[PDB]
Amino acid sequence: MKLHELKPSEGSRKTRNRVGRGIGSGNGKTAGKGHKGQNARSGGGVRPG
Amino acid sequence: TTPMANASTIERKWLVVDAAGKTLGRLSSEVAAILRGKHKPTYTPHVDTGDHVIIINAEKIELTGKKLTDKIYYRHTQHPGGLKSRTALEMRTNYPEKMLELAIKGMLPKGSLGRQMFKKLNVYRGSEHPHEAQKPEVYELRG
Amino acid sequence: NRSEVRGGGRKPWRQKGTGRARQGSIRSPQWRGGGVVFGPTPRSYSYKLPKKVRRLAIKSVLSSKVIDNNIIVLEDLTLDTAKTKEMAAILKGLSVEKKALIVTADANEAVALSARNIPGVTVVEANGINVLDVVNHEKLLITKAAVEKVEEVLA
Amino acid sequence: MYAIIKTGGKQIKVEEGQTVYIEKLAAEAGETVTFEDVLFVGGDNVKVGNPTVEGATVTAKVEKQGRAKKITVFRYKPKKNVHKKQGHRQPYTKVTIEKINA
Amino acid sequence: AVPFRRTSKMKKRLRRTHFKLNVPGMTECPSCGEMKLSHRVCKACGSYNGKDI
Amino acid sequence: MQAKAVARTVRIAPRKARLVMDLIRGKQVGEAVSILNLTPRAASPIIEKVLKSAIANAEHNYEMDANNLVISQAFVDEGPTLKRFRPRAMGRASQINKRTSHITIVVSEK
Amino acid sequence: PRVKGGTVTRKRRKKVLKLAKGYFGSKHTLYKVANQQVMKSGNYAFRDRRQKKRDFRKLWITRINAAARMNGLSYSRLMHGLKLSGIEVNRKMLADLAVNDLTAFNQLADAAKAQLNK
RNA sequence: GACCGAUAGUGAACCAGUACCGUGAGGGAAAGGUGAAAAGCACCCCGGAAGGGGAGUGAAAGAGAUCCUGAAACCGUGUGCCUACAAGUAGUCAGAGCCCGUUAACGGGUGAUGGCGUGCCUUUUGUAGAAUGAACCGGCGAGUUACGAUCUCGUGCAAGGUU
RNA sequence: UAUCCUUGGGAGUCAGACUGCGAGUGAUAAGAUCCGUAGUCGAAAGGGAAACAGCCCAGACCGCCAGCUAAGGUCCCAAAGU
RNA sequence: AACAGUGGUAGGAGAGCGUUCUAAGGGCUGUGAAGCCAGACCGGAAGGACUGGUGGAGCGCUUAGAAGUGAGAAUGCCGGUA
Ligand SMILES: [K+]
Ligand SMILES: [K+]
Ligand SMILES: [K+]
Ligand SMILES: [K+]
Ligand SMILES: [K+]
Ligand SMILES: [K+]
Ligand SMILES: [K+]
Ligand SMILES: [K+]
Ligand SMILES: [K+]
Ligand SMILES: [Mg+2]
Ligand SMILES: [Mg+2]
Ligand SMILES: [Mg+2]
Ligand SMILES: [Mg+2]
Ligand SMILES: [Mg+2]
Ligand SMILES: [Mg+2]
Ligand SMILES: [Mg+2]
Ligand SMILES: [Mg+2]
Ligand SMILES: [Mg+2]
Ligand SMILES: [Mg+2]
Ligand SMILES: [Mg+2]
Ligand SMILES: [Mg+2]
Ligand SMILES: [Mg+2]
Ligand SMILES: [Mg+2]
Ligand SMILES: [Mg+2]
Ligand SMILES: [Mg+2]
Ligand SMILES: [Mg+2]
Ligand SMILES: [Mg+2]
Ligand SMILES: [Mg+2]
Ligand SMILES: [Mg+2]
Ligand SMILES: [Mg+2]
Ligand SMILES: [Mg+2]
Ligand SMILES: [Mg+2]
Ligand SMILES: [Mg+2]
Ligand SMILES: [Mg+2]
Ligand SMILES: [Mg+2]
Ligand SMILES: [Mg+2]
Ligand SMILES: [Mg+2]
Ligand SMILES: [Mg+2]
Ligand SMILES: [Mg+2]
Ligand SMILES: [Mg+2]
Ligand SMILES: [Mg+2]
Ligand SMILES: [Mg+2]
Ligand SMILES: [Mg+2]
Ligand SMILES: [Mg+2]
Ligand SMILES: [Mg+2]
Ligand SMILES: [Mg+2]
Ligand SMILES: [Mg+2]
Ligand SMILES: [Mg+2]
Ligand SMILES: [Mg+2]
Ligand SMILES: [Zn+2]
Repeated sequence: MKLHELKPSEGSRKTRNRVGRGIGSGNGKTAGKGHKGQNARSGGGVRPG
Repeated sequence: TTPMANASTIERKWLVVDAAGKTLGRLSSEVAAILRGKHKPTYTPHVDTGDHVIIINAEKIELTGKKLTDKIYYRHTQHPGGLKSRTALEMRTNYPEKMLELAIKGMLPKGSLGRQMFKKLNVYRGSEHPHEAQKPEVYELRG
Repeated sequence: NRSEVRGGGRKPWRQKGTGRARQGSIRSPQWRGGGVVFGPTPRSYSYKLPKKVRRLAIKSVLSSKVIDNNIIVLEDLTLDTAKTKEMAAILKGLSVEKKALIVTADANEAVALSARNIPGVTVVEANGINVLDVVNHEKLLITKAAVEKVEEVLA
Repeated sequence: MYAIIKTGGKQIKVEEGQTVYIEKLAAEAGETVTFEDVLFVGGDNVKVGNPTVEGATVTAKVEKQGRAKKITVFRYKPKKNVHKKQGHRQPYTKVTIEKINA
Repeated sequence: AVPFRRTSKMKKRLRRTHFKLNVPGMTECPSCGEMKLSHRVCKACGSYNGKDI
Repeated sequence: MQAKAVARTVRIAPRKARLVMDLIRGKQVGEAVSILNLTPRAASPIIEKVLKSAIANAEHNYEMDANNLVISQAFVDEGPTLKRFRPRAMGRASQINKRTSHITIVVSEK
Repeated sequence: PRVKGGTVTRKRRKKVLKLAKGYFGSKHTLYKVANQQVMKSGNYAFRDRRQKKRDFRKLWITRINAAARMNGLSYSRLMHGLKLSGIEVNRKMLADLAVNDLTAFNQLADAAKAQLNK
């Protein structure tokens, strides 16, 4: 192998999803959280169970 | 490729229409079309391709039904309670040229070009007109 | 972050009535000179592959050097005087133009000193061989003693 | 003399020597194309097709295979975060009309 | 009462059509030849109506 | 040939200088000096000195006849603003822009 | 590592402003309003590429109707007669003849009249 | 140092816990860049000066002192096209006329006139909305990291795997 | 005709609206309210109903200065029958 | 090739663009780097070149890696200017 021609195994690495980076991505604005309520808030949602 | 008439290309005839015994609206609709140039195959929407129209015997225009008594020409002076009215009989007797002009103006396009198209209309009460110099042809309404 | 920035204790102005946007601290992140939201924090990037994967990696790159014909096995590498001119002459003698990893069995002082100043020439013991050094240097110059010492561990 | 021919799902009035842009034909620059469907021939000997003029052809030399000036198709819906940008360059064949064979 | 909308550059410029100085009501002094205001003493030479003031 | 003069960062508001400049732009330099002399405005003496400086540059540097000169360009650009504050009622301050002007005249031979 | 805002923002906004050249006042000058107008222009251009096909057909029909009536036919009857005769010359071409070669148009109108008078 | 690079990085790259604010505890800024070298513009000219035009220095002075670069808003000067009968979310499509001539393209600028057309965002059953937000421009400004859990995918080994 | 089921990963939603039809509440009032049922809007641009989320017609990958139709229209504004 | 499909909010899934830094390889640059300004060029989009001007010393490209990675709205913060 060469350091200038490195290649990962196919399906070993994916690009991370970055929310709140514009409408084209499909996670713009509300960042996949929908509208309002406890689940859309920072630190939101109820405890497990 | 579709040709477009322009100020250079356009050539306007002068037409005389006799209003005597003609129904106001039926005459008006045909004249409005001639002023717009709808009868010309060089008709172009954004320029005035139409012909000049002289109307004579405007006082002899006819109205069906009881429209002489019952058709009312309203206008408002933009002052409070400033709605004025004249009957069609009053219009035909005293303001026959305005009556035809009002009918035709309402049938022309609205906007700058429509206002320009109206300038080629010339309406006269009696039989005579002063446009001998323009050499006007008689135009019979198709109807 | 907003906690670690100097000052910023008080509410800049009252909640209501001023006509300004409500603000809680002069060091809130939207403020110039305010705290950073997230951003870098000290952390390690290290992780360990399974030992068998580590062995397969080193054997893979060593076996790759044999395929490419970038393996120069030496009978011995004994520089008498620790002199860079001599090491440079030996590398010219072996047609080693570009980078090279020299691999001795034990810690050879004279070889290590002589090669130290030549760009792109690293010296390691047999135990100090590693994937990145092997892959980064074109030629691999191993002594016979070192090959035996590598084969002791890996095989 | 002129002819009305059908090509590219459209009709074009052509004279001899005229350069015309039409929808992309499967041909190369230099090649001779023939237009079979001639709906009408004008000038002196007027021929009216039904639908086509029987035996009439128009031949033409292919000047260029190109793509037209770019259209940026941009569409959005107010208040719904729906934007859609799409470039378009429509292929054409530029032909010079050689001979109307009425 | 406050501006409901800001005034455009155009409208500001249209308003300033008449906000303009006039050229002084000036004539050549018959004594010294400098320009003076008509019906005023010439500041340069101090003359008015062919008389030193 | 052209001769230029500039008065940079003169303490007069650009709008006020431009009123007077509009009177002299295009004019023959003799006529311009007369207009400025008889225009009762704060900008007049300032603009006069720039005009006379440009005329002197034309004579001395470029060897141009002063009687044949015309104002070919004349304009006021904005200089840097001196920011001040006026105490208003109720303990409020309101900004005062003490504006400056760069005043350019270019004279050329007719 | 820190990524500064850098040049990407200026480059993107400037392209929008160049698309807004010729727009009135602040619409060619300020990014926010230029952006809105370029977006609106997209919606309008898409709509009007469709309306263009309607407007030209409307224009050709008007011209064919005028020429037809010079030959003593309405547009309605002319097109019926052309359809019965199997003439497939489209409205663009018929309107082209109506303006450019009216004698050729009249032959097609005569062909239509022949079918109608059957 | 796969840390920052002057709105960042310390509050503080600079005479900063200063200036300034507060009776006090206390709060707490802004502000980096001439040039390789001062060679920091002798001298002449307008001006009281400021400032400028030459001249000289310099590779460069449109590097001449908050003096590298020098965006945008914003303010001006000049003028190619249009504009004083017009009803305008300002564009878009159609389109003469006039003026140009390119990354040479079924080109560029302008736009008489015609058709169509109630900004953007947020929030809503529904907003051109007479609901909300933004004066404008620029910069900065929001799902991160650690350690656990789980699933998918990948790789090694496999009834073993792993420290 | 090409859906359906199971298991596992990830959601969002829990203010609905009008229209037709079947009911309640109301006064067999409400652009009212509350259910059932179908549609459209929501999340759907295009044509028609002057304008007009919810009606009528119809689902916009993109280009064309081709053609045929839908609702609705064909004296003039305004395309097509005085 | 043929056949079929391609409106879309919340939202799921995929493929990409660009930014800073690092590694390796290979380059550019005082015969003018980045930045900036202009243009009638190119790509399905994000975007990318080319030419000229300014600028006066740095910077691409390829493959992989890592993120302070993309702004038009927060009565956002700071500055400038209306
Ligand atoms: K989600
Ligand atoms: K600070
Ligand atoms: K201008
Ligand atoms: K228009
Ligand atoms: K309110
Ligand atoms: K119902
Ligand atoms: K450059
Ligand atoms: K972030
Ligand atoms: K803001
Ligand atoms: Mg979505
Ligand atoms: Mg948004
Ligand atoms: Mg929200
Ligand atoms: Mg809710
Ligand atoms: Mg929710
Ligand atoms: Mg604190
Ligand atoms: Mg900080
Ligand atoms: Mg007081
Ligand atoms: Mg950095
Ligand atoms: Mg930014
Ligand atoms: Mg159609
Ligand atoms: Mg800086
Ligand atoms: Mg700081
Ligand atoms: Mg004190
Ligand atoms: Mg410079
Ligand atoms: Mg330098
Ligand atoms: Mg500078
Ligand atoms: Mg006028
Ligand atoms: Mg009038
Ligand atoms: Mg409500
Ligand atoms: Mg309003
Ligand atoms: Mg609210
Ligand atoms: Mg507001
Ligand atoms: Mg802003
Ligand atoms: Mg319900
Ligand atoms: Mg209800
Ligand atoms: Mg049921
Ligand atoms: Mg909703
Ligand atoms: Mg649906
Ligand atoms: Mg509709
Ligand atoms: Mg409508
Ligand atoms: Mg809506
Ligand atoms: Mg039909
Ligand atoms: Mg009609
Ligand atoms: Mg879809
Ligand atoms: Mg579809
Ligand atoms: Mg997703
Ligand atoms: Mg950089
Ligand atoms: Mg360049
Ligand atoms: Mg960021
Ligand atoms: Zn005197």
